[PDB]
Amino acid sequence: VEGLRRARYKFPGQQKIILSKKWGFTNLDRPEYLKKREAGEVKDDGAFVKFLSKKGSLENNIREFPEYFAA
Amino acid sequence: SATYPMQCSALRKNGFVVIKSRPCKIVDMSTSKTGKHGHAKVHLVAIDIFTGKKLEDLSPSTHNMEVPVVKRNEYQLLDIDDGFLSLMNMDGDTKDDVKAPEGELGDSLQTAFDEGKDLMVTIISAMGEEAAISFKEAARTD
Amino acid sequence: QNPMRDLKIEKLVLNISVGESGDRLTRASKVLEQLSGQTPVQSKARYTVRTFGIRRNEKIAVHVTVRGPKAEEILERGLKVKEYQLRDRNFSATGNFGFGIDEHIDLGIKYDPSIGIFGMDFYVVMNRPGARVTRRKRCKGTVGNSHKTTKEDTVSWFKQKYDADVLDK
Amino acid sequence: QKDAKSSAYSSRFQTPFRRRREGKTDYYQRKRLVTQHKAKYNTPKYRLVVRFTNKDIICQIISSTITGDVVLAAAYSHELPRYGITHGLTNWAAAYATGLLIARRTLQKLGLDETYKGVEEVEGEYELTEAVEDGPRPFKVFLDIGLQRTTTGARVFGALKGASDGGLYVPHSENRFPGWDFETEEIDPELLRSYIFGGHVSQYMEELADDDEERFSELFKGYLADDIDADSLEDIYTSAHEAIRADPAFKPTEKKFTKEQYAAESKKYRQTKLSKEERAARVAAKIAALAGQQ
Amino acid sequence: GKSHGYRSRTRYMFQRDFRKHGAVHLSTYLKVYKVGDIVDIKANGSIQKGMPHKFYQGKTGVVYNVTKSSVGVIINKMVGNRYLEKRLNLRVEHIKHSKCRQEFLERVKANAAKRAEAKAQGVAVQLKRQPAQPRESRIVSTEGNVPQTLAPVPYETFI
RNA sequence: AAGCUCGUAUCAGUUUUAUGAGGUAAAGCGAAUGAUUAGAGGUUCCGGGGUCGAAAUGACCUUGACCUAUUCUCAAACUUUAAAUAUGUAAGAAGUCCUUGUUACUUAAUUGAACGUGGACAUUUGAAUGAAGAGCUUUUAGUGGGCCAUUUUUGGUAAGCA
RNA sequence: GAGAACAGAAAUCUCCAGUAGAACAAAAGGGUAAAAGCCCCCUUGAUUUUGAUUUUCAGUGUGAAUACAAACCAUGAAAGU
RNA sequence: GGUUGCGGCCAUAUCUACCAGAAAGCACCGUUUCCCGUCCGAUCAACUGUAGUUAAGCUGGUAAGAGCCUGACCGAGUAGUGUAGUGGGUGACCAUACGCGAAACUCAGGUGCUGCAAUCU
RNA sequence: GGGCGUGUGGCGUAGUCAGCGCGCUCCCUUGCAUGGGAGAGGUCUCCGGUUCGAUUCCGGACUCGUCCGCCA
Repeated sequence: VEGLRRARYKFPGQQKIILSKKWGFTNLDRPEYLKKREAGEVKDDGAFVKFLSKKGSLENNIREFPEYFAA
Repeated sequence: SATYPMQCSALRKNGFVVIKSRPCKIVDMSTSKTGKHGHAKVHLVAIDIFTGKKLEDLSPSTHNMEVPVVKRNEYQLLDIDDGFLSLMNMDGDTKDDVKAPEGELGDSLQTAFDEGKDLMVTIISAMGEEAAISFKEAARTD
Repeated sequence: QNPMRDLKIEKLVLNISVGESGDRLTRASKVLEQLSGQTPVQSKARYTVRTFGIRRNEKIAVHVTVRGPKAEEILERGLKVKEYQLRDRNFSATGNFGFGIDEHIDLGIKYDPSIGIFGMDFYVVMNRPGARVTRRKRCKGTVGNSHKTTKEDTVSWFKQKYDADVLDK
Repeated sequence: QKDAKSSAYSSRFQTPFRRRREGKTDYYQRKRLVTQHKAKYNTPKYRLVVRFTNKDIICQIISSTITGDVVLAAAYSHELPRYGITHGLTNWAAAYATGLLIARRTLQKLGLDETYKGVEEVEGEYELTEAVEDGPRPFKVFLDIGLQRTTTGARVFGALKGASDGGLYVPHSENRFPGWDFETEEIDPELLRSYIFGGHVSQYMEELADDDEERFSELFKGYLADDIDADSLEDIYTSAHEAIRADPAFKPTEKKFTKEQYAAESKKYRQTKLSKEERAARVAAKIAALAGQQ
Repeated sequence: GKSHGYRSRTRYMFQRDFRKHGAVHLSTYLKVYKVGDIVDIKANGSIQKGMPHKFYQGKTGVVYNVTKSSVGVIINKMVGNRYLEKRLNLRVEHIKHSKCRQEFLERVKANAAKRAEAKAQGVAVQLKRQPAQPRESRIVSTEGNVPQTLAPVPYETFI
């Protein structure tokens, strides 16, 4: 917050510092991401994370994401 | 048409103009304002291609000057007799109408044909009169 | 299973690239004509390349296409020139295979001092019966996956027929 | 891995028409055929559609509506046993006989048959069905050869010749008939007459039966089974022609069954679609199978 | 300089559409136009002959002449302070029948049918259309539909 | 300005209903074109740098390309989609239906095309609102430097700027 | 992409994938896949006679274009163009 | 209901990978004297329907398939926008009043229908 | 500040969508005079695009040499 507040002086106009309700750089909420990552339906990438969907071919959905189907 | 108009400012160096009904090739162009308010005048110094004389004319820049069509064409010698070259075109056409050059070009061409080189002749057409300007030798296809 | 899955030689195409038009081209065309029993077709150059010295459209190569038992006979002569040994790289993913040979003396034409010496490229195109589906004008279709020729089938056929062995490389 | 198409490709792809995808219709040719001079307002344009499959020749007379094409009359080559032709149901003379049959059938069902009798005594000359004065014009029809190659000697033109001698007014020139000399631009009538009466197959029958008999047993086996020799096919073509000019009335077959009787067996044999609930049960069983730790 | 050609500013207007390029279907050639028909004008970019000008795109007119492959249509064009009569020769790929006219003819024939059947009784036919009248009295019940109280929601960031 | 032919209509800077047409605002880029940030997994007969290697179409790291699944941000001269406001036509009597006359056009054909004869349907005659009269013609004046405001918008740092 | 002597990054041949990512004289934008593209065959409709219409517009001219009529031709099996 | 010929709308029809196909019809298939066309009877032309085969084409089915189509009070009455005020704000811009109203997203469902003629256990 | 021209082996340059001559270095031949043949030598100022291909066609950039920048 202090780093963004120091950075705000270099900008014209008005800026706000808002603490987001999301987990990191994703778009789910904190308890939504927690209840998603307790199951195996997330899998990490280089910095981001890939998610499971109920669509698609079951063979690809099982070679990826094995722990969720390990039920 | 044989000749087409152009503007003086549109003209530039190493281009052909008609001065006193002669095909001429420009060596010098200079523009100077007539009066402070007025338009500049173009002073043109050119050389006749056939005769080599120096001809100059000054005109308004907006004025239109006459410009010839000059075609340079490439031929092979067959014979030099009586001051008339005999040439041979691609696809086998032959002309004998060209008169031989009369200067040091003609002397060098005569000596080269006497000692037996295969000579490549450039002849130019402009405003219905015909002449030879330069000759080379064929480096390949001997 | 296997009623009409039997592989056969669709065609043998013989290609000679002399690279420049004229007397050679005619001599190579004569060699191809006497070998095939058919008049050959010369092929124009698509683009001008200086390094090769070619320009556009001077009929720089000559080739012929032979089909049937005569093509099989010339392929027998080419394989006995090659001593029935071919590289694994010679075969392709589609199942077609080719090899290149030097001189027709090994083919046994014998030598004329005028005609010179020209090597050849042999290419064999393999198909199953039912290949007319792609070629015919009406109701043109694509061949099914199981019925397609492949590299493993063509090397198995080349091991079984002509009693030849393929090189590992 | 190699033969893979992206979702972007499959989304931006535009399919052609269904008949073009099947490869059965040339729409460039179809537009030039079926369109009408708009000052002839609802006047139908009629196509003699001639198609050659293996073992059949199909001739139809077809006009075009927006809801689909409409057939006046059809004549197939497999009903030629009714007129006495049993073998060679796709030869050039069979195409001639099918064209003659569809011509006589259309003029009978239009009532234009007592006039425009066509070429009764055939000789192989090139002429068209000209209009008789103070009466109706002859029936005008145009070919639809489809994707078939135009070629001097092709049997679509035999179907044309049969329909033209049957009394239809079909526009054509003579330079695609067999016997057309290219250098001397004229038609040879006796070779065309030989082809109408089957000369090209009977001459082959003689010139192969005299030397190679195993071929004469392999093909033309039905000719020996029905004792048809080389010279009699001319008069059975003549008798077939006069049987067509007697009655083209087209009695259909008795079908041996009913539509629902065929439909019961074919509905039993056809495979059905899988519903949503059993698809869900199938995928739940698959999840319990492979992803259920075996 | 400026540029006002015959097909200036016609880029998106004479594009074909998404995924229906190619040749045109045969219904446009099988449709029949008579003199006095009312037609809409929409140009087909695939056909370059008999094209309308960009002004008449989306215009509706009346057929006055039928030729071999085209149709003569009459449009009213506002020029200055009055309308002028414009005659256009357009190939039939660039026109189709107006559906409002056939809807009105269906109303005419159903209206004549109503008048003909009700003429046998004289029951005050009332054949004119009427617009949306104000809705009349009704009684809404709460059996299984007790009202649910709603309130404004407080403010949140939602990012 | 002079009127003329008529007497409530072959009207309307309006709405409704029905039916068209459009490519702006918005939106989109794990959709085409183009721009663009970051890692991840792969490809080396198929890269470049180092280190180990006798060397090796050798090895190990690193860095570049290409592919695969993602990720961040954009477009006056990009786009699958796509408004609002404006915009074309129709809402009958010059209409609809029935019957049959003409023709040198057209059809295989009284088939069709166009214009017709005779007959039937009238004040809810075909949505709303208003009509202040509706339609038509001749002749001629002055004018042909404009400017301002809200909204959209171009050039410009901007302007009581263009 | 996968192959074939010389032959390799680029010479010619063969197969597969390929909605156009090519080409269509030129600027750009549209349009085009048994084609409007590439190759081949035949030709001169790039002809005659005057009208009508669209754009710019005063509904003048000029330029360009559209659909017909009356001939005479080209091409194709033909519809047609 | 299957199949063929000609179609209409032109992916609910396309694409990828498998599986199945009784009968009939298509198809592959056999042949080069004749018409015809090729470097090559491979395509095209002609002949036989004979020597054979459903292997392929074709049709149908399968896939928490890709795509495409339909619907939703799913997002969202959101973005945008017509009209109004001597409304707010230094401004940038923003609220309200009377109206119109998206797209992406999410979820659910579907995966050719049909005209004319012929023919089929 | 704006406009025009300019770069090719050492030099002169020419040019179709890199050539000679004179230089350089060798070899050979024959004076009075010589001449010939070989080579080494050029990213066509540079970078892109176009085009089968660009010295050539176009765009951008660099260098150098010019010509204007006036009335109040």
